[PDB]
Amino acid sequence: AQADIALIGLAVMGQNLILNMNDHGFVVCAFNRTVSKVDDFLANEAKGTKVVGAQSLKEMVSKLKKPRRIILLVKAGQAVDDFIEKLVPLLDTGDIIIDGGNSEYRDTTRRCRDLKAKGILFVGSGVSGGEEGARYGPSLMPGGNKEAWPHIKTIFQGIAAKVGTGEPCCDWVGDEGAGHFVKMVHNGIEYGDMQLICEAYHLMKDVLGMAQDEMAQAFEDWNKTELDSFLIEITANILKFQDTDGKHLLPKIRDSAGQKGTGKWTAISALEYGVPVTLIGEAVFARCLSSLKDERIQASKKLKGPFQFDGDKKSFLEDIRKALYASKIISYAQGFMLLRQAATEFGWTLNYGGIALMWRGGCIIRSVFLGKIKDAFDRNPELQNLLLDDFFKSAVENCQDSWRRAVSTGVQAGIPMPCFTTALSFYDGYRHEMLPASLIQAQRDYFGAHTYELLAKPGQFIHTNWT
Repeated sequence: AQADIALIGLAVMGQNLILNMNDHGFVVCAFNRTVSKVDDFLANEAKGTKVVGAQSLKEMVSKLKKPRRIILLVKAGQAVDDFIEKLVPLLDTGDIIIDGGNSEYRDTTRRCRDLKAKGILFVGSGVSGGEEGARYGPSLMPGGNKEAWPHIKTIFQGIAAKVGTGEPCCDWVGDEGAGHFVKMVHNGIEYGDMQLICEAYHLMKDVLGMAQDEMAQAFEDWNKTELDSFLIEITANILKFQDTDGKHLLPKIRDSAGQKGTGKWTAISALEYGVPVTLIGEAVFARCLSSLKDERIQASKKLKGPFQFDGDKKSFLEDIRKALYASKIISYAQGFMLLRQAATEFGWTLNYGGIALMWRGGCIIRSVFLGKIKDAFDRNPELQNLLLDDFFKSAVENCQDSWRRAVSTGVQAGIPMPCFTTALSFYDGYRHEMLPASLIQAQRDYFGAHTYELLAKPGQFIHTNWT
């Protein structure tokens, strides 16, 4: 037994993770169901390294130091269960299987429980960063059976992306499917951040009449303060990019972002668990709307909008920045509410601060803002809503006049802002002690005798004879 860890699945992600582990001084045993791929890898991408191969699962297992650690990086679904089924008879009590694929969190929960009962420790880990990230520094989001954590922490944190202060973008997320649940929410959050940037762009372009390079410079400027983030960095770069003919490329690109994307699962989860994750929902629906390109061409010939901007451009541009920032705060508050609800549903203990850190590093959504979320949970690990943290409370308070102006102006101009508006609507709802939902309760009691509760006596159900 000379190998520190094994990885099954030699597509590019797996190869790159193996090479990353190798760089960090670990001896990795590579395996693939089509075994010829092992030799190919050893002869090529892994030539000259400490990587060793195996020609069967039994051989692979035999090469591993106990407790044995085996990473699965294969196609999500049946391929994962099939490898688990083949591995179990070969392993000893206390050995560890880590699924790093894009698996559905309920499958991860099932596997964790079933393997625990058989004496096998199971980890389901989110992996973010794509192929480059895998190779040099992914974000890793491990959850499952925490008995495994002390045995995988050194390798996982070693290979993970680090932030500038040195902390690894990898820590124990929580129980069972929590790691994969967190990856799912991350995917939805990404949709939100992208849509928010798009709305800011649309306001710059169509309310302020800004030039492409001017908008690039605005995003570059924005990237120097609170909004500092990878998505804003690349947006600036995209905006100034010129095609071979000297014309800007972005205006030539088809505005259809797809109807079937994975972000939908975050919004579906929110609806399943009854959490008001409104911004990610609008971001998903905005991609769907964009996909109706021919329908929008037709509608644009038949349906009319309202306007001419008269004001200080620099000021309104700043209003857009602050609207974006406040809306982003609401989106993440909502995402963390969903995490909190899953914790409640399944009895999971979630590393909220660590999750914020894990979403930096290799993740597309990486930002300084995420460090502020970590700070909030470090200040109060019992924090119940991001909006209650003094930093975020202050930020929203300082942004809200600008936010309202940006939204009011966009509305008068006919610019669609499904995410800015849902975020503001949510903020205004969340902060109200009294909402008109009592009218819904009265309506249902009126038409169906479904009963309502009095404010003074919650939990007691009353029917009134309204007629």
